[PDB]
Amino acid sequence: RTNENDPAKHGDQHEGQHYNISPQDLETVFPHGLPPRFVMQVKTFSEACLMVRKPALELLHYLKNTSFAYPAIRYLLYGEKGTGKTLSLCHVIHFCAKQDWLILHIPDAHLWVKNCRDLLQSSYNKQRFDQPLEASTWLKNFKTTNERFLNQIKVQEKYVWNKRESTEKGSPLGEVVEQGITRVRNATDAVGIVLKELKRQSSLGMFHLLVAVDGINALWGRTTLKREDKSPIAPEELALVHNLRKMMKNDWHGGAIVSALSQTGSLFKPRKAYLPQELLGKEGFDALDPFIPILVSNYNPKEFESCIQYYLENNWLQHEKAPTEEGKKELLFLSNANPSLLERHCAYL
Amino acid sequence: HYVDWRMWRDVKRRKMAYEYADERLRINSLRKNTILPKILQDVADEEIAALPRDSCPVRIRNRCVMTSRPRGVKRRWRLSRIVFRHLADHGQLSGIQRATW
Amino acid sequence: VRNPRARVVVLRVKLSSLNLDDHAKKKLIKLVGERYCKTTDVLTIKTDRCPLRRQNYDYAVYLLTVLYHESWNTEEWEKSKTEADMEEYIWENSSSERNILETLLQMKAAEKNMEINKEELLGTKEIEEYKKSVVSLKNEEENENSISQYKESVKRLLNVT
Amino acid sequence: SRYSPEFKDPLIDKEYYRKPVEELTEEEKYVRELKKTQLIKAAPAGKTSSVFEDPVISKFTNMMMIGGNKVLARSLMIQTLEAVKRKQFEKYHAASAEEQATIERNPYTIFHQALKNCEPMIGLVPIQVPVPLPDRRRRFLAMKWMITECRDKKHQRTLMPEKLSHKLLEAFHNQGPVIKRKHDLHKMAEANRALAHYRWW
Amino acid sequence: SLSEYAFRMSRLSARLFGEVTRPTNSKSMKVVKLFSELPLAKKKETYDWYP
Amino acid sequence: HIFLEKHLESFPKQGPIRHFMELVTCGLSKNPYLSVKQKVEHIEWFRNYFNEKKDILKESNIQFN
RNA sequence: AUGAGGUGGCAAGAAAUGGGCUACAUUUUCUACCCCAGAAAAACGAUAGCCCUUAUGAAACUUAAGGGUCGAAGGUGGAUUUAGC
Ligand SMILES: Nc1ncnc2c1ncn2[C@@H]1O[C@H](COP(=O)(O)OP(=O)(O)OP(=O)(O)O)[C@@H](O)[C@H]1O
Ligand SMILES: Nc1nc2c(ncn2[C@@H]2O[C@H](COP(=O)(O)OP(=O)(O)O)[C@@H](O)[C@H]2O)c(=O)[nH]1
Ligand SMILES: [K+]
Ligand SMILES: [Mg+2]
Ligand SMILES: [Mg+2]
Ligand SMILES: [Mg+2]
Ligand SMILES: [Mg+2]
Ligand SMILES: [Mg+2]
Ligand SMILES: [Mg+2]
Repeated sequence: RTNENDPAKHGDQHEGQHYNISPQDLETVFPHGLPPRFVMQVKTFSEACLMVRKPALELLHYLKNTSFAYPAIRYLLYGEKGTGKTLSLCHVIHFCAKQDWLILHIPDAHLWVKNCRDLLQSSYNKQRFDQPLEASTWLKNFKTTNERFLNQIKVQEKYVWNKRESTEKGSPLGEVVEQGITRVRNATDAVGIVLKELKRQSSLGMFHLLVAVDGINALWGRTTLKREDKSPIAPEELALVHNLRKMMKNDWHGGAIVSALSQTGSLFKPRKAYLPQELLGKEGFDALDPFIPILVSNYNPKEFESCIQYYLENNWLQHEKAPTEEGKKELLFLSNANPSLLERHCAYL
Repeated sequence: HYVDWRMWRDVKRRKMAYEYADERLRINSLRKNTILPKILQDVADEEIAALPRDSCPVRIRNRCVMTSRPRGVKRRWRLSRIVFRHLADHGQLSGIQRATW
Repeated sequence: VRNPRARVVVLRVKLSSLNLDDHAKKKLIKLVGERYCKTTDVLTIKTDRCPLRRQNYDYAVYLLTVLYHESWNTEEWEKSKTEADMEEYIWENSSSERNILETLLQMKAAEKNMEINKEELLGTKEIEEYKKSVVSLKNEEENENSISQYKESVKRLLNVT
Repeated sequence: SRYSPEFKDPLIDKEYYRKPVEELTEEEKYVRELKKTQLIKAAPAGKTSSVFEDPVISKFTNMMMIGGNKVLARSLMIQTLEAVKRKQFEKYHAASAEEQATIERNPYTIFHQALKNCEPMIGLVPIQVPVPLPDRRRRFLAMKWMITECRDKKHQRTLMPEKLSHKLLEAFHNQGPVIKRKHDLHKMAEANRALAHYRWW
Repeated sequence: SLSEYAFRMSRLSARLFGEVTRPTNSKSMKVVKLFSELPLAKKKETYDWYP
Repeated sequence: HIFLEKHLESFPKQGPIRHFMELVTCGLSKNPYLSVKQKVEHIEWFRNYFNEKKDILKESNIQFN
């Protein structure tokens, strides 16, 4: 594994080499958004080693060479199912967190467009619907992630939560975050206000802002939610989706936008869809256009060997014949170097 | 000299239906639409009812042409299963053969 | 000797074999619908309406004649073409063009060297490459080959390498 | 069976073929020569030459299968193995250095030892009479007892991977309703001991 | 739903091919098939069933 | 065989009767079995029926002729 | 007329019984996909009941399909018994 655990200093020489993430960093940075299987692996091994891969290295280099004066650049982690797109986004997130950016991290947009039972028409705007449970759940993890930067932000308007309760210009954004977290009915409006304030303050220069959205295609893919009349609800009618589209719009600077495509959890998209237009539809492609796609593919031989060595070091591959080169080749064939399939295979060996 | 009175009745029904099909089609076209006035559709309904009973196509029964069997009649040959089996087994129907697969 | 299936006629013609411009070809394609196979660029008209073979053949020829003449003819409502009404994507006056224009304007505003113009910005070879890549993605086969070109063009335009 | 009786079952074992000619006996040489003239049934889609092929686990998966849902049966088996391994790793880490020596972590070893502990020695057959059990019947009874115990309704809303992993660990430690059932069979056999003479074989 | 361009093009195509031009419901569309097909009785299989 | 609407000279150029006769003519034109004389006979029958029922048409406010 | 024709009419369930279907769920249910996902989970469970619409038909409470409404019985079932190499 790498002796260089710094997210910013590790470079091409560390390709296919591991990279540790301390439990304190995990608690402070990833209350959400880690793949469930990787979370389970972390809990099992008491470690959070991520392999330094070429896509993550390239995206890190782009972010380092960015110029905050220009409007926020949109990068799109892209590729096949279970190739490490989400973990590459997590790597970039950890890098920026250690670089002291405000990380507006959406762990999975797909969760916001299905299964919601608390869906209600938004009081602030009857045209749109609110998702109080999801809003509060995201807000809690967002506060946990970026509490230190939260106090510094000065809100620029007066936001009324009722005819009697409001938050005033010059107040910390922590006030709005706490209001949304506590008063569940106002969580969606709090999330919208937070997105607005972060987007504008990044341009003002108050702080560097990294928007990091997984499953970005959900912002334009059809939703499975229904009205009271059993009628389908378009994605924009959700307040969270509307505000996140506004955030994705590149009409701001002082930050960068990184989105990761994900067929998993997507609605009305075939399994073998991994191209950007195919996953995003034409609407989403034009919305995110222009953007820089970053491909993530199956492990190269060195990455495969490094991952196998990590598993052997942890003794995860308890199978007697797993260490043998025959077992190594069997795993390589069965997973075809796909990290997700290889992890699932090694899960029961 | 049809096989039985039932076959004779079915023949009468087929003749009557062929005779009145055009009139039935015309009158039923008015009823089976949502354009013309409901009063016109109702008068058309009473007229189609007024047409003779045997003219109704639903009253045509597909009986075997050789034994007047009211059921088990293969449409392609218009023969009850018994008569069709007789002829096919004796080999008097082209192509048909005992199936084995 | 009668057989109802004998009255069916099929007229096949390659649209490219006719004297048709782009507009007339597209209008004819949209008028005829699934009767035209794009893979072979073949319009096939099946006539079974008339009782007789000669009648069906003459009707098929008449259908071809009227379709051709009306495709060449242009209707007033044609002007009201929704951007999605086109079988092909046109970069000009497109969301991609608007977005890249606004992005370049914002970039130069941030640079504070606002000595630019829309046509000046969009005439650069970089914009030509970006337009080519966008058209490739929207109209040609989507693949890693096209995605690489799009990525390179967008990188050069955004000034990140 | 579409196979004629002449067809012989396939032998999938790389070592058997890589064995040098010198080590072969005359009987083995004759068998190898004969097999060159015999027809061989197409290898079933179940078993392969993968070093990670465990026939015991494959048979357990087949037994757990319902209505030909082999994919779901395999998924349940792999989930159970993963759960067993994860529980073992958690116990290993939570345990002291001494107990870490004792704490096993190989799910295959755990599964095999659990089924072996659940194998019953003496059965009962109507003739009821205590009787010896052949090895195949012992193994099948162990597997079926495990699967039935996991399928018992007494467990509410708990998923099969978790249920089976818990029962497998209990059996590996010589506890649980499966071992209780084996003990009950042994006790009934002891109680009917006196009737052992009724058996004519 | 459909762009007016597509709507007008479809109606013009219907006019060209002799199809129904005016909008119509499924119930009333039955007349088109009723008059396109022969009546069940008028079919030879139906009225000449018996020799 | 196809352009049968030229026979609908007597019927109103608009209204429920015109729409229904448009449907009937489309069906007859699509019909490949009936002869031209039989199609014209169907149209004539509808004409006669509506002429006979003109009283109901006037009562229902559907202009005829 | 024990023949022929026409109009109209039964066909329900005190009760039992054979077969089949649907279930009693977590190896389940809903959704996406059609097999690397997210939710449900005291809900599961009617193809049953009632109302409406539509298909066919001259005629639909009679038939079928759909929609709405309802969320019922039941919680793997005794002896015994069926089929399967
Ligand atoms: N760079 C990496 N370092 C470590 N593990 C990785 C890496 N990339 C993938 N993995 C492994 O694969 C899984 C992560 O894959 P990930 O969740 O990113 O999939 P994805 O392909 O981006 O998209 P999806 O699976 O949602 O289609 C984990 O099990 C992890 O162990
Ligand atoms: N309740 C409430 N929500 C607000 C307020 N200001 C902003 N928001 C949130 O942000 C949204 C308004 O965003 P804005 O940029 O004004 O544009 P809009 O969404 O098109 O109106 C609202 O729908 C809320 O989600 C406010 O004063 N009260
Ligand atoms: K039963
Ligand atoms: Mg992923
Ligand atoms: Mg009948
Ligand atoms: Mg009598
Ligand atoms: Mg029902
Ligand atoms: Mg009706
Ligand atoms: Mg229910």
